[PDB]
Amino acid sequence: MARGVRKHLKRLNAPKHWLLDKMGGIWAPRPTNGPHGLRECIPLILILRNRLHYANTYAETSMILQDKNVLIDGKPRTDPTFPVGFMDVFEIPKVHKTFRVLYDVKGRFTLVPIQSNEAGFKLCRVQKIFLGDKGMPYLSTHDARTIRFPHPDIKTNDTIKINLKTGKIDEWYKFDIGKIVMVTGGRNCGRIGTIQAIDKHMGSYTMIRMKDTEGTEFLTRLCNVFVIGNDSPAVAIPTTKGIRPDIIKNRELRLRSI
Amino acid sequence: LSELEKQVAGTLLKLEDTLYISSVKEIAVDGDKKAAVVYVPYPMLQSFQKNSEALILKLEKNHSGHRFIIVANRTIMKNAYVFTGKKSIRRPRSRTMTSVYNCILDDICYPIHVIGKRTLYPAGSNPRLQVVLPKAVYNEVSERTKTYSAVYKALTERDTEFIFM
Amino acid sequence: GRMHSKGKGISRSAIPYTRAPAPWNKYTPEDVCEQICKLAKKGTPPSRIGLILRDQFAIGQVKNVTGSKIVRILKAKGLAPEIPEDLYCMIKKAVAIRKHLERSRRDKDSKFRLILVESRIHRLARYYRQARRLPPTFRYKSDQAAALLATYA
Amino acid sequence: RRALERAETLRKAAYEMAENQHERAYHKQSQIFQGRFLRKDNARCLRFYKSIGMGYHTPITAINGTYIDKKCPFTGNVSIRGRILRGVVHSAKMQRSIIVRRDYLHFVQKYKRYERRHKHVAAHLSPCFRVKEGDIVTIGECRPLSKTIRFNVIKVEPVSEAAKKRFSPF
Amino acid sequence: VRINVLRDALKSICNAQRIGKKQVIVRPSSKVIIEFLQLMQKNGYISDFAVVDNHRSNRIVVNLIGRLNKAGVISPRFDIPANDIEKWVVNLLPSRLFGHIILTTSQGIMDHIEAQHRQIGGKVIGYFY
RNA sequence: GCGCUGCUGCAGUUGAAACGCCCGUAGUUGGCCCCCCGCCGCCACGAGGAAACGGGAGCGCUCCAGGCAGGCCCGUUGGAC
Ligand SMILES: [Mg+2]
Ligand SMILES: [Mg+2]
Ligand SMILES: [Mg+2]
Ligand SMILES: [Mg+2]
Repeated sequence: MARGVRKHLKRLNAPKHWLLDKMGGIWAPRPTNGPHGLRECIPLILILRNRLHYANTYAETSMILQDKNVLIDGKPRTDPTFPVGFMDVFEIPKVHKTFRVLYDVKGRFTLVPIQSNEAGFKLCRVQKIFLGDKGMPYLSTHDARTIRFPHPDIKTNDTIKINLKTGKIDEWYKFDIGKIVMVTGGRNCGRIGTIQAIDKHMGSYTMIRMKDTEGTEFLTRLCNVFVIGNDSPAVAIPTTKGIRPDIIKNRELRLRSI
Repeated sequence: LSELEKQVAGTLLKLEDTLYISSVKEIAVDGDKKAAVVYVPYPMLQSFQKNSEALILKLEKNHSGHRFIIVANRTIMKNAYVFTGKKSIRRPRSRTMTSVYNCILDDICYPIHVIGKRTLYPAGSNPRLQVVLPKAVYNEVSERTKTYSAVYKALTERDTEFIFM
Repeated sequence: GRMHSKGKGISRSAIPYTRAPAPWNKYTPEDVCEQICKLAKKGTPPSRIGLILRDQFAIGQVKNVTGSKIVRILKAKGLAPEIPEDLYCMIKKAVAIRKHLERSRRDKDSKFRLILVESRIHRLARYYRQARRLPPTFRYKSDQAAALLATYA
Repeated sequence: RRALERAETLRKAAYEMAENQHERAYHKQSQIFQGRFLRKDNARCLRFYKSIGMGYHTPITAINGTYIDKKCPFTGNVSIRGRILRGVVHSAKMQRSIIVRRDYLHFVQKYKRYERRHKHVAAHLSPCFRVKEGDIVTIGECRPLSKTIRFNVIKVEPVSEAAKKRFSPF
Repeated sequence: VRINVLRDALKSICNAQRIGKKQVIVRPSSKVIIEFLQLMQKNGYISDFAVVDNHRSNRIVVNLIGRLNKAGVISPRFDIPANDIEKWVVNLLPSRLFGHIILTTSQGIMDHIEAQHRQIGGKVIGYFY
């Protein structure tokens, strides 16, 4: 029974969707606390070193971050272990590359290059409405951001559009049947579909049923259902519109690419 | 609520020289002859069955064209227990489907009592039930076997057939 | 004879297939019901009542005439005994054996038979206590069996 | 007039209690502010009760009763949360507590057969409920009330005495 | 005491068929017996049969044709997962080409071939070939 | 190996092994019958939940034990399940 909090992370005990190599080393980076937690995030160095290949070692990534060449929602971050999460903005001005962090059909993080018209905001999921000091209403989001004095019409599990420049709401999407959603956890991560039923069980989890555009149907709990607009997506999405292929189709694709 | 009803009512008014009948049902038969079923409400069945044969023969002779049969009207329920949400409600056995069909079969040929029953399961043909009747009656009822089978098939989908033993 | 023996006899009665009354039957359900009243008033067990009806009045099955069994009719008339007849006869036999034994304390076969009868009594009494045919307080004690036998009769 | 009779009955229970000098302390409902009993009019509520939710209804005995129990789920200060279970009563000898019998099945893969097993669960029984041995009860989970008690009775379904003890998984 | 009626019926059937008889009488009829016999008839093993009503555990008469080779039951009705049937087929049947295994499912009494077709499981009743 | 620990799958007249007999609680096992309601078991599917190991798609570390790579015009190359 450890006397205090943990600071290390063994490579084998790291999350699977990070795709770390077994023999790369004994250790893995331990993300620091921030907007996203350990199991729904990814350290900055992994993106800067094992994905874009701009750096070959820890020291290069540290130097780059100190030089303040990377922006995360308009605020330069110098922490090599800063956690990056879903619906983030990842812009590198010195190479005119701007990406949005999303989930692929396989259930992994991806960078979707975006335009300037939609790179000044982000979508947030509201999880809690509480009264703070002096009875002032508040709200919290999945990225650990608190807003004061919100519109009464906003309820839990809704989606919020906040401008990055200032940090103010402009519009919100209600949680209802017939609204396009994206799955952010479980066996169905990265899929896109439309809500068709909402079944609530007293004292336990609420289940959400959605249908894929092709006609497929799948189930998931409400804790990882993310509205990304009405009917049509508000933001850009990867090339494939959240359609998971079968093993046979994936094998055909692999053989074609070989 | 039809035409045969007035004729049967007229006959009933002639016969005596306090009863009432629920309805009338007419079943077709392979031959031009047809069959008519008179629905006697359950409590008065035993009242009608004292002189069933005489009533049937007088009705047949007064009006021809089809034979007359008397059967009671019994309801059927479809749940052994009924869950009201609090207590429990149990279906009496008399309202079961199996009992009702047997009672119907007994009533169709009330004067003669069934001596046996057997259901055959041929290799390919649909199973059929054959009943066994006393040897004494024989030809006394041999002219109503086809109509009896037709009516039993009509009221209940179970097909049947007749023999003597 | 199987529960407390080794015999394998098969003596029983086979009732007819038809449930209808005899053609020569000239009795209604009321007339028979009054006959049970007189027999019951005189203090007769249902089995003997059925014997008498079958022999004297030529009624093979009461059910085929009245549509109900004898004890059901008695209960409808509020004349059925509190203690079922079979258990009462068992207790009578046990009391007789106990009297004969207390007369003489060297017969061991009588003790054997007493053991068997008491076991049967306990089994039947338990079965009747379940199904709510007897008071929950009902209990059989050998010492005071004669007294209750006298009262419960 | 019906409310007036209730208030008088509740008021007497408070004043006859003060005449039970044998008791070491005066037992009261924490929510109600003593002093309302000095009001002649029925302009204030004298008894406190709540609804535990989950579709269960509050017994009339609790609403119209004259008993004090800080561990009761209806008139006390505890909350139901977690697992709801069922069982039969095994013993009712303590002051306000019972022992509940639960039955389940355990499968053995080697022999491809089952075993019958049982566990004992202790619970708190509020005075609003009357229970004998063999009845079926529904228990809800609460915070630790004692060394062995983490459940509270919520519903009682009477069973006839003299009935046969039978293996009844629930 | 009498417990498994189906076992008694099958033993009587095999005993009669051994000495080249033509008709057998089984005493306590039941629905399961009737479905078993229906399946046997459908696969062509025992021709036809009849049920005689006596108001007390009806009897039944069957006609044989000297094709049945062995019939039996599994007393403690174990559960068969939908993917655990081939082991039982190997253990019980002479070959994988002929022979039948009877299962009771939520969809009714059916041959193991049909259950494999629908990819479901259930409880085992018997077998014949 | 060993069906010489036997659930699948041993033996109990003579080789080792049926209590001298009966009653009997706990325990185990209990004929047939109502087509559709409630509950328990059961079957199927699904959600949720670490990897490594094991299975398994693809890749010529010269082969192999292995590892997650490589050439170019790369599924957004891939590391599926
Ligand atoms: Mg015995
Ligand atoms: Mg015998
Ligand atoms: Mg020797
Ligand atoms: Mg020996």
